[PDB]
Amino acid sequence: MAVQISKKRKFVADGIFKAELNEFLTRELAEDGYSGVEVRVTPTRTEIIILATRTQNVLGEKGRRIRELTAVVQKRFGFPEGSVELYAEKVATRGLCAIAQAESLRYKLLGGLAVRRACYGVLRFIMESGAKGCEVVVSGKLRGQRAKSMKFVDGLMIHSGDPVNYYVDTAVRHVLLRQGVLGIKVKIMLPWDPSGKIGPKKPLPDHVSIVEPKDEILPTTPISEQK
Amino acid sequence: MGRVRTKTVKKAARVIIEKYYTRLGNDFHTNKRVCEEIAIIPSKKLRNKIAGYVTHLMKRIQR
RNA sequence: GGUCAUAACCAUGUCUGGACGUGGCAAGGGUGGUAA
RNA sequence: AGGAGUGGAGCCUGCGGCUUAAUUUGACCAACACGGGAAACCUCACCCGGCCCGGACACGGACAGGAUUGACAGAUUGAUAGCUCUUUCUCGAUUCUGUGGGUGGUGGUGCAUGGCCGUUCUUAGUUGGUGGAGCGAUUUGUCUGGUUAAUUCCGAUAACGAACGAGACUCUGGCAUGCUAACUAGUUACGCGACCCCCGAGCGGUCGGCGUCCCCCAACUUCUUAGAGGGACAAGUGGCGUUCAGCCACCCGAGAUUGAGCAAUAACAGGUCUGUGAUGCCCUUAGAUGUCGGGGCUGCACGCGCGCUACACUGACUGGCUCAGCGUGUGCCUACCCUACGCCGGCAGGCGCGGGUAACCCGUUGAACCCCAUUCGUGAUGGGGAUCGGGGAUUGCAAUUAUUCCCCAUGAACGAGGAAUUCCCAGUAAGUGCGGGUCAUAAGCUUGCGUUGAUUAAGUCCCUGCCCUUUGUACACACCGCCCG
Repeated sequence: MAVQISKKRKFVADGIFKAELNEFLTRELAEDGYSGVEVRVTPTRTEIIILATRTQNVLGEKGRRIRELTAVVQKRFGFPEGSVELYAEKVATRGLCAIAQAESLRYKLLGGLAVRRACYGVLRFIMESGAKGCEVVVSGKLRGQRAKSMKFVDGLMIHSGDPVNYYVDTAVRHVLLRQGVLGIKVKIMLPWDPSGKIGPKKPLPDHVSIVEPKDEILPTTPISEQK
Repeated sequence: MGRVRTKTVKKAARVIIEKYYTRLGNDFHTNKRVCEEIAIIPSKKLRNKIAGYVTHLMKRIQR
């Protein structure tokens, strides 16, 4: 397959492009409620669906932002014109968007606020929006210069086995301050299981349960119903 | 051997024998296929255990 | 209604270490568009 | 209970000490073949010389016979660095000069921090709600007993109903002549024609055997491949148990347990500022901690750790026979791969051609120990191959302190290991080779893979250590404690 690479190297090269982009965007769209991307090559076109919570701030004035970003990508990876085309998308339900929830906590913190109240505000929101449970940690300095941790926890959580891959999403964010750095971690547990999306599989968190319909009666007595 | 049945098995086993009492044999294979049909079981291996205990209960309940 | 035995020796510690303070609940928004 | 070792010898490699212009640096069960750290240059933090600015931006100054850039030859110099000086053109406002301001740093601080990891801890532990008991710190729930590998269940009960970890789950291994379908996978069947030998019945014909080309619009999918399913439950039987939870033996058959991944609360002043354009503060910044040349990290009276090869005959040596599996490969970074085949050379190697983006080509990966027959003869022997002389090749810009490889010669310790101590229970230990990682050149390392393949146990708390209850305490910096003359 000249001049392209063999099949082993083919998937690796895709991953490198997927990864560079995913950190490139995050350093200039964080405040506009970045939440990821989802790329899809289609015949004679690349689609890069720039998932973000609030499409307002994404658009800018006369679609300016989307135009700047497309011209960059068109040069960096050296594609000729008419290939890359960005599109935006609004994600419904933000309480499952750990990445964006973490970056909301970031700007609330950088706004100048205490840690407990900020964490509480983020907590109830993601719980209210619909979640099994949720957790926030903030480890680093505050009120001294020995480090500490403050854990704020509600609901259910899992930590072991393969279900961890389905039922939680996890984000990590560094946030700066004038004196030292603080580490944020957010872990949120997704609510869907049998009915809805359908997506998540049946196994329950850490006690796998059976759901059993009811009915068992008779009324029989001798009769023939001739048709 | 080792291994004592977990609480998830003994809890749900009781429910399943109670409400479908007249739908159980005293054979493993029949009681297996029944549990698959009258209820969701999230695994196959889990089913093969819960069936076997449902069977073991049904032996004593007739005494 | 019931039956089973013999214990050696074994001391001491350079050390300038621990994040805790006040009940806020609380975004609140939609020009483009098939029609028009 | 045993098996094989380590500790002894030689070598490799890391660490301490010592030396030195410098021998850079982190780390002391939970450091020490560790920093994937096998350093020629490069790396590079170190040492010794030389060059460069890539000091943004701001304000003021300079200034078109001019701000400014570079250089021939000679001297100087490791240097052909216009580096410096002699000599005198070129460039044209980009700069330069002064100040302000920064910028860079493998500089320091892991006791300012994030992130990640190790360990306590691989054992079964952990918490809140409501209610109860106490002036309260707290306690009950989280338990006398049985049972389990398990805070696993049964049961009992001032608690009741829950959560996390445990299992469940995921991956992997052992079981399908059932299903799905195969010129980048095979088989069978002939058709064969061709080769071959009577090789077998027979005669040499014919029939059959041995493989290859030939094979098909042949037949098939047992073998190879990968998807959906099925299968295993203490299910059955007999004992034993409160007859509960379970346990033991046995039938059936592949025995419910093949091995990993993932892994809680709380904690450590554990490791890492030398992965980070993660990061605080401090430091330095043109005579630079940011680049070139040449040297060092390999320097040796000692000490210690991980390993490798040996001390022979259950062997070595020389011929002959015969079996695998996981992978990997140029078209990528700035430039490079895996190699068949032909030829030349004892060998290392050279040279001419060809295939492979890969179930297609290398490669039916015709590997080692093993196996069979010669020779050696209990002898520091031909065991051992350290050390060392001379010569030939390959990589690179360069091989000196010998990069690696080959040829001939040289021929050391070592004769089974003191006091101590490590690891291991079934395709397991041990023997034995191969692939990957690092890689211009190179594994005694590490990570995976097959092949050959035992002994000994089916236990216990004796030692070492860990979990739970009861008890004692002048301990809480927690016995590595405290305290007396």
